[PDB]
Amino acid sequence: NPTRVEEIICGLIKGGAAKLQIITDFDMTLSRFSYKGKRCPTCHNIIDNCKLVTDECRKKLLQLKEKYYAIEVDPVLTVEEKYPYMVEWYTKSHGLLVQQALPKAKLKEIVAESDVMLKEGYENFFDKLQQHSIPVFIFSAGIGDVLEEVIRQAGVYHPNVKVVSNFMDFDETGVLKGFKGELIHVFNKHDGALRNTEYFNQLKDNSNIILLGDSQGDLRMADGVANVEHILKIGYLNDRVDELLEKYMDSYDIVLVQDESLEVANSILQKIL
Ligand code: BEF
Ligand SMILES: [Mg+2]
Repeated sequence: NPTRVEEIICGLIKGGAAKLQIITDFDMTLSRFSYKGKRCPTCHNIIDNCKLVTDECRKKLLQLKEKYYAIEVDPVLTVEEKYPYMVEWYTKSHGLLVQQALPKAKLKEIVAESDVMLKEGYENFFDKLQQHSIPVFIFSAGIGDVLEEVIRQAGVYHPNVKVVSNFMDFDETGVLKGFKGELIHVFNKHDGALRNTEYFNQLKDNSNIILLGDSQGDLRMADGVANVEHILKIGYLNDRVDELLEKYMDSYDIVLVQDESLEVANSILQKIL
């Protein structure tokens, strides 16, 4: 546990900004799980709960949620048995969203009036990384158009930041018809990582990596990195804590239980940069 974590961080310190890159999840990793006693929304929830979606549709999304979430957290099932149900889940949700006919124009309003919140310390996080031109690869199974507007309106969509997620596909009217590329969901981030080899091949020298996640599946996000000399994995354990603590402890290097800040990441960066 602790000696190894320190030997990784020392590796990171020695390499400095010159060798560093960040790979990180968005939902519940950069954004908060809860705030002042209320649950906070995922990207998908921002759209689910906004003015441009009817109640009957919001009912149907909740019916899906409790059908498929129950299957997702099901302990008995191996992750490959769950894999099709997850694929089925994301398709129907987007299917329901596509029928609502979301205007691209409205997205900035929806995010503006949402309950979304980035973790405490995010300004320091993004600004320090921008200052030293550290590449940031945000890799999310949410909605790209939503995510982008959150960090844009927060003032931290700097030029070093790359976003890979499920992006919306609009018609000639600017009305949503579907989603682009191949679906990114909770269990298949290994595939997306290898698909972005073009990006990582340009950062061969950046052999020091910090990976921030909140699910088990986020552990695969560095499978496309060209050269790995040192990698540190910081994991936010926000929910299902008693069930998953042992397991997170055995796979992430630093486990932060119900921690709504980035101050551990920030403190480590202060040392490296
Ligand atoms: F954005 Be991650 F997929 F939660
Ligand atoms: Mg997440």
